[PDB]
Amino acid sequence: GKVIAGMSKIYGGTAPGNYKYIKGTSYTYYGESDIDRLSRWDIKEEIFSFMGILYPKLPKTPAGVRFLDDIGNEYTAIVFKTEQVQDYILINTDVNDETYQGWKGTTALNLFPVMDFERYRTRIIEKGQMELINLSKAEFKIKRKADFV
Amino acid sequence: TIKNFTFFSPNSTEFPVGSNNDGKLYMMLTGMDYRTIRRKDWSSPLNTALNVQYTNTSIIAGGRYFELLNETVALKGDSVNYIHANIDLTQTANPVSLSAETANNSNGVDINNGSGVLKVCFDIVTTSGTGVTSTKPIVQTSTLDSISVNDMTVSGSIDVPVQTLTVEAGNGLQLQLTKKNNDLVIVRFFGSVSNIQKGWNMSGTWVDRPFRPAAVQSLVGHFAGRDTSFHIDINPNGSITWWGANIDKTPIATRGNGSYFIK
Amino acid sequence: TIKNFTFFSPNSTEFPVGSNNDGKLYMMLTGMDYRTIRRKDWSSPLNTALNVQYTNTSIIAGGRYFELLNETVALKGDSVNYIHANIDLTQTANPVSLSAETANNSNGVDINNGSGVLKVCFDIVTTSGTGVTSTKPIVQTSTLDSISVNDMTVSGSIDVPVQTLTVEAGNGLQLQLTKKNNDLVIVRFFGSVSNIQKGWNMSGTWVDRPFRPAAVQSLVGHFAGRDTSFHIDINPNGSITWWGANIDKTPIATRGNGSYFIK
Amino acid sequence: TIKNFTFFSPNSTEFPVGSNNDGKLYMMLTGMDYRTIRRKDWSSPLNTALNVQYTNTSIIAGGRYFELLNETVALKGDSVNYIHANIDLTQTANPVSLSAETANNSNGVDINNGSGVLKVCFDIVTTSGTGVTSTKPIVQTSTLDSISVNDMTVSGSIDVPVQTLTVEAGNGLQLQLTKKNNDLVIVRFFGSVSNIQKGWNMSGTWVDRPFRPAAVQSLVGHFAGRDTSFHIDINPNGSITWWGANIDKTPIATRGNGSYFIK
Repeated sequence: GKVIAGMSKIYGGTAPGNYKYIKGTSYTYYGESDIDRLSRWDIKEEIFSFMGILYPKLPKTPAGVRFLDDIGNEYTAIVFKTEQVQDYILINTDVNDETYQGWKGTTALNLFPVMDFERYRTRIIEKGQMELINLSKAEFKIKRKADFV
Repeated sequence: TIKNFTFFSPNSTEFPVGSNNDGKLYMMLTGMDYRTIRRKDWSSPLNTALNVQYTNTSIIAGGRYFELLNETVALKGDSVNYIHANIDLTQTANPVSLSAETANNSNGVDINNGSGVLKVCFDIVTTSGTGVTSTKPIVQTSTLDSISVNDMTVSGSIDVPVQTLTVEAGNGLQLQLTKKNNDLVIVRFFGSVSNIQKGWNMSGTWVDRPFRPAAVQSLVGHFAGRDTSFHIDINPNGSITWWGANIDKTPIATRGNGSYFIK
Repeated sequence: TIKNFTFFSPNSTEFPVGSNNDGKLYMMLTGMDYRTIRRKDWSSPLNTALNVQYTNTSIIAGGRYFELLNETVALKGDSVNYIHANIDLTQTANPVSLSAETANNSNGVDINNGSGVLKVCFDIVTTSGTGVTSTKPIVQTSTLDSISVNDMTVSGSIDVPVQTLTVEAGNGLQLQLTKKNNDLVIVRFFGSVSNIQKGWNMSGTWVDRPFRPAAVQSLVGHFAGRDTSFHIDINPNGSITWWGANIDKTPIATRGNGSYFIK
Repeated sequence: TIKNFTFFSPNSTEFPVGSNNDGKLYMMLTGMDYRTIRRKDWSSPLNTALNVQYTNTSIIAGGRYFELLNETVALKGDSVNYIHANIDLTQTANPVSLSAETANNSNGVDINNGSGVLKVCFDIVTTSGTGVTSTKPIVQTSTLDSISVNDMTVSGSIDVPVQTLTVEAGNGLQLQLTKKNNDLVIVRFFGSVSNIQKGWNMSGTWVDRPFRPAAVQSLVGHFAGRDTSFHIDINPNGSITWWGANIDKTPIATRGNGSYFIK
C-alpha cells in the first residue's frame, strides 16, 4: 500500500520525525518489507479433478502440492520423493485416467510407487489454499462441476 | 468480532491502531498491570526544600508513555509523601497530572478498556520540616508465566515454594522435613529411639509422597551426649529402614540434620 | 544492506515501518517465538452451551496484536477443545481467525520472514455433552538471554542444570555426586572400605574437575549397622583423604549424605 | 512540564511521537541500556573468506530497530573481531553502520536524550589466515526490578547473594558459615576442641544475627582420624550448645559439613 503523511507509520516532517495517534485515521502500516514472498493459490469453490504441471526444485526432497483448509491445516497432499530432479511432474486427478508421471528430458517415468499414500487422503479439493512443496514454478488447470447449466 | 492491528491497510483505512490498542499491547510485552509502572531516570531529580523537580524521567503507566521534563511536585511538611501519576483520558489536552498523597492510593483502574482515572504510585518521598530527607522508588513488577533463560543474577532474594512435614518414623523417632522448590529437603532428627535392630524397618508412619526421593537416601544422625552415630535409609516407597547399632529398651536422644535431593 | 525503521524520514518517505518489521520488533522486546503467545482477558470469557465468547481478550501471536471483542468459538461436546489463533497474511481483509481443534496444532510458521499460515494454540476448553466444564490457558513463554533482577517470586518450580558423577575412590569406597546450578553438591556414600589409614589418600579415581571444590570439604559418613562414623576430605585438586580410623582387611559398608558448595 | 505520547491528538497536532520517544519507550519495555542489544538471526549468517555476511539479522540498539539484509562486513586476519552497530543520528540518509574492530569499544552514548555516536558490540568473530574459526555473540542483558513468575528453566547458572562468616565458637572450635540467597547455610568444622561437657554452652564468640536460624539446628560433626562423632546445637539466639562426648584437656581435631535453612 502507498505511504501517506499522517496516515502511515513513519517519523516524518520536522525533526526527529513525528507520528500522531488520531481517532480513526491514526497510524496504518504501509505494507511489508519483501511483500514479494506472499503468494496465495486461492481455492474459492469445491473442485473435483485437476491437471497440474509441477516444476520441482530440489532432488530427494518430497516435491508436490498440498492442500490447506480455511484454518490452515492439511487434508490431502500429492507428494513424491524422487532420486533426481525431474524437469516437471505431470499430475492428473481425473478418476478415469489418473496420470502421475515425472518427465526428465524426453523420458517419462511412472511416479505412482514413489508417492506418499498416507498424505493423499482425498481427490475432492475444499475451500482454502494450495501450497507448493519443493517447487520453483506451477501451472494448473482446474475442472469444477455444475449440475445444471 | 476480531479487531486486527499489526497488519497493513492497502486502502490505508482497514486497520487503524489507537492509543488504548497500543497501550494494551505495551502492557503485555513487558508484563505489567495497572498497579505497577515502568520508570527510568535519565537525569537524577532535584530536591529544593519541600519540592521535587523531575529533570528527565520517562514513565509507562497503564501502557501509556509520558516524559517529565523539569516538572516540580509540591510536598507536605514533615510527612511521608507518595508521588502518583494520574491519567484522566477525558482531559484531551492534559491527560497526565501528578500528585503527592498521604498514603499509597494506587487504584488500578482499566483505562484502555473502560472509563475512569488511573492512579499509580512510582516514588515515595520522606520529608522533614525544612526539606527532603530520603527518597524510595516503587518496585517495577514484571508478571510473567514461564521463563527460558541462559544466565541470571539476583541482588535481593528468590522466594521458592516451601513445604513442611513431621513424620513419626516409630520406635521413638521423629523427623522434621522442609522441602523447598520440590527438590532440596533438610531432615531434622528428634525424639528418642528404643527397641530396634540393624536393617529392620521402623514401626511408625511412612514418608508422604511429595517428600519421597527417587533413590534410597542414607541420612546420618547423632546420639545426644555421646560419641556414637546412626543412619536411616529413606527408600523410594516412603519406608524408613534403621541402619545403626541394635538399641534395647532404654531410649537414647536422637538429633541431627540431613540433606537430600528428590529429583 | 541495512534497513532502518526507528529513525526519522526527512522527506517523509525514507524509512516506512511495515507490519512484519514491527512484528519482529515486538517478538524481540518480549522474548517470544512463533510457538507461544501473549494473552490477556481484560474481561472474563463467557461460556454458553458448547460455545466460548471472548468478551475482551487481547492476543499477540508472531508479534501481531489483535483483539477478540465478543468473538464466539463453537465447541465439540464431551471433548478437550484446543483454541487456536490462525494468521494468514494473504487474507488481507480478515488475516486472523479462531478455531477449536481436537489437538494442539501449533505450527511455529515464521509469518514475518516467509509465507504460510501461523497456527498457535492459546486456550484449552473442556466440555461435557451440554457445556464447558473447565478452561486452562496455554503458557506464555519468555525466552531470555541474561537477567539482572532484584527480587523474584516463583509459584511453581525453577529447573536448574544437574550433573551426576560416580567415583570409585579406592579401597572399596564409592561416591555418587549430584551437582545442581553448578554449585551445590550432595555426595552419597556407597561400597565398603578396607585397608586404609587416617590421613592417607584413597587409592582410586580422583574427583573430576567440574565437581572439585574451591576449598577442602570434610564430608561425614556412617558405617552401616554400627555406632561408628568416618569422614573424607575432598581436596581442591580432586584427591580424597581418609579421615576415619585405620581399617583392617574386613570391609565395612560406608553410607551417608554430605553437602558442599563448589563456589 | 509533562510531555504525553501514547495518547489521542484531537486536532491531529497535540501528541506527536518521535523516533527518540519511541526509542526510549522500547528500551524500558525490554529492560535494556545503551550498552546491550536485542539481536536475532532469522537465517544463519554466512562466512566467506575473511568476511561475514548477515543474511537476515534484526538488531535493537538503543531502542532503535534495524534489519541487516545480506550486509557483509570485512574482517582482520588471525584476529578476534568485535562487530559493532554504530548509530549516528546526524547521518540522516544512513544512521546505522557496521564495523569489525580490534576490541569491545561499546560507549553507551545516550542518543535518545543527547547527542553523539552510539557504539555497541553484538558479535565476536574469531578468524584465521584464510577464514572464520569461531563465532560467539554478545549477551543480551535484561535489567529488571521485580519478577512474578510461575515456572523457570535455566541452561547456565543463577547468581545468588553469598555471605561468609567465621565464628570462633570457643573451647577450640571454629565454624566456617557460607550463606546463599539468605536461606541455605553450609557450616564447616575446624580446630581442636578441649575441656567441654555435654549440654554445656560454648565459651567463645556467638553466631551473628544474619546467620541465626529460626529454630535450633542440630549440626553433626566428626573427630579426625577416629570412629567417634559429635553434634552442636545452634539456638535461634546465636548460642552454640555442645551435645557430644565430654572432652578432657587433650584437644581432638574437629572436621565436617552441616547444612541448614534460616527461613
